[PDB]
Amino acid sequence: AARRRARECAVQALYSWQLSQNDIADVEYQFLAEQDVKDVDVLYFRELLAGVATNTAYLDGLMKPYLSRLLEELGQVEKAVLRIALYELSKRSDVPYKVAINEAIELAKSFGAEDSHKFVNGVLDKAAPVIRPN
RNA sequence: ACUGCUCUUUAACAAUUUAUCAGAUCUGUGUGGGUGGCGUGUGGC
Repeated sequence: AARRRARECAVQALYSWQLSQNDIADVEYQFLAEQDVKDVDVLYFRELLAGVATNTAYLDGLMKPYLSRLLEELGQVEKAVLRIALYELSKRSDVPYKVAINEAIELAKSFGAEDSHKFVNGVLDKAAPVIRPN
């Protein structure tokens, strides 16, 4: 509940920067000093903000075609949760396929449009050939 | 050291009972506008 609830708090900073176009350092400083968030472990916050590496844009380019909803109309909350759900095993692979998938779908279940997690899980079929440690 | 192991492919609708044949006017800035109340005292006649 310390590394688990970590991601459901850094998705906030991710979306925040995405709307603000600031630096990730700015948004992380403001998020931490904004509310004392202990559901995230500080180092896992550091890892999730390192989850703004260029490869993240890359995991947007791979799963681009087989998206049941187009890129230039997807919700920013969906953009962030998608980046995280694909990055869970881009390099980190802290937990295997099912664990990280369920993590992304549930700990971000309370942010979508009542159905978004369905289609993000459905696009996760295109996530298979890059999430190899099944 | 010893919770976590895919939930399966982005919204799921309101308007609704006679009656219809759709069926004259865009003027101002002519003109003025832009000491006193009371008390008391003093005198006078």
